[PDB]
Amino acid sequence: EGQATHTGPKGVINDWRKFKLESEDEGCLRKYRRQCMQDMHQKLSFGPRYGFVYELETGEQFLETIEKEQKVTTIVVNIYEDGVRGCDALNSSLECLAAEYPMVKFCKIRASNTGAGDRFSSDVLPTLLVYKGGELISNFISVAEQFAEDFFAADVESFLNEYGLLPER
Amino acid sequence: MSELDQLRQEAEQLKNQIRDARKACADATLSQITNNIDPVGRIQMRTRRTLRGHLAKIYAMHWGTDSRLLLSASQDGKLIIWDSYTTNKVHAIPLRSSWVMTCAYAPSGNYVACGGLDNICSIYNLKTREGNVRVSRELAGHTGYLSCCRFLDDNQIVTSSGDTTCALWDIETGQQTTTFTGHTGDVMSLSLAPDTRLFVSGACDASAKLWDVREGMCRQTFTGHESDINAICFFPNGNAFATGSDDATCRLFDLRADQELMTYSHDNIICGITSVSFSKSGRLLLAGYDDFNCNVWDALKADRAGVLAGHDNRVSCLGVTDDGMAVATGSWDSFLKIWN
Amino acid sequence: MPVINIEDLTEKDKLKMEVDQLKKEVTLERMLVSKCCEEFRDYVEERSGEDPLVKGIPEDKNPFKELK
Ligand SMILES: [Gd]
Ligand SMILES: [Gd]
Ligand SMILES: [Gd]
Ligand SMILES: [Gd]
Ligand SMILES: [Gd]
Ligand SMILES: [Gd]
Repeated sequence: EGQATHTGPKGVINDWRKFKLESEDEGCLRKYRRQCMQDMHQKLSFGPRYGFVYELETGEQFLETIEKEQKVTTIVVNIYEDGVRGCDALNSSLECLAAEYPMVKFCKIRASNTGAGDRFSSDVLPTLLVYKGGELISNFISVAEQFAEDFFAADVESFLNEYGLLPER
Repeated sequence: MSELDQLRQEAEQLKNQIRDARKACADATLSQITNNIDPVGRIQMRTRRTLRGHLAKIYAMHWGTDSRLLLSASQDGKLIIWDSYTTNKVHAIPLRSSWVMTCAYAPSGNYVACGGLDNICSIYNLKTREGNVRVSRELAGHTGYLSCCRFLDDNQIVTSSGDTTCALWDIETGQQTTTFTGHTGDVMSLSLAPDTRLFVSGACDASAKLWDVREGMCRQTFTGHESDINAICFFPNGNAFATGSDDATCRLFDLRADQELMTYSHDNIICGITSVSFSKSGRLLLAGYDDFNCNVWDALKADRAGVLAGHDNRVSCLGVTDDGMAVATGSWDSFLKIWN
Repeated sequence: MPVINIEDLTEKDKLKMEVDQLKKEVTLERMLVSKCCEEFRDYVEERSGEDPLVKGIPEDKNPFKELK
């Protein structure tokens, strides 16, 4: 990247330039405006590699999935423990979400299997961690609290979307 | 015959002297003194409002002093005054160019300006109601594009330009009252000190200049970046300011020290910074990168405190309210968002 | 008497002005970064506790509360 070319003045300058390379190379203005936005979804829309919530059984596995993943893929990891309220509902929601956002990798793991026992008490469970490009993008302790007792996939989605964590349109 | 090559050397030796004067007070970095300060909690802001109305990429926006109304300039050649609380549109102003680089909101709310590749700074009176045809004043003069502008009040506005200059105009007469020359490169941005007696500017010569408005000349020239400075913002107490540049680093400059107190960067970050803004207390430094991502920095500890907009590559510009209650983001997909 | 100035000067006219400014800047008395940092840390730490974007806003005291 180095020199900027998409935002701020630099952005206007380069947008104006790329504009000319197209009209001769008001009506041409509007077409360009649509083409820029269009030109972006396509690059941000990647292949639907998944569709299911995968279970991680050990800490090594957790570390391996975020590490070896393509830097463009968003990874939603769910840390839970059976019996603990909210977990089941959240897991149900994730199964439906994973199926709607195939380009987003969804995972789940028992707090016990993490390799960090006490660190994850039922008090902070379920905890929802979200990675992307190898770095942690969000960390939601007691996620279940962000919704009403009875919550479904569409609620978890609205929620993730308002933190800008889900792709496509 | 006269001479220049030698005159090119007195400049470097002098710069050389200033470097030493600075290096003489550089006993410690800010992070050193803040090493015991508790890091802030993970900053995670959420979308509260979505402003729908623009039909193209959003280039720049600016909050009104009431922390409720806000203006947005878009590639759709429109200027929109919104009411962030209700997401309702208050004004909509047709522009002549789609290439708007900046837009400003007078602290009084009576006016609003904008400009871009038209080398002109257009001013609109919102009270006389020039929404449809009228354009109060067109400030002509710069021989380069208009990068940024900020009102000092209703009859005074400062502009930065690609022509290497910055100008202080008298809205009424429409004349370029003062001319701030000195940069050797395109001026990309400017920031008014809170008291409006001083203002700072970033340019493509890799320097930031402190200017005296009332006196019309450069007080100091800051350096450190090896690349273009694309954004600059004054710190809340007026004694420092931040810069974002193509070298993928943010820098905190203190005015009294005449040098950088700290730098913000990470190895995973490789894009230029084209946007910077402080939180109300100044504890947070928000940075917009050319890859449409936004990072939230802990001004004190120099570590990422968070990510704004979850790295969805949808942030083209941003701004924080005077009351420090919310942040606004512009996007290439035509939507603006408010975050708490 | 504000100063108006056109940019059709010569390279030398700019270089001149450059060394002049540089000299003024050299005569500038600076403060120890240490003293500056102490004041920066001080200003921010005592105010970050009231910073809305740092601590978070109680839902009732939030102007952008879930619209109803
Ligand atoms: Gd859905
Ligand atoms: Gd929050
Ligand atoms: Gd909402
Ligand atoms: Gd440069
Ligand atoms: Gd204190
Ligand atoms: Gd104090």
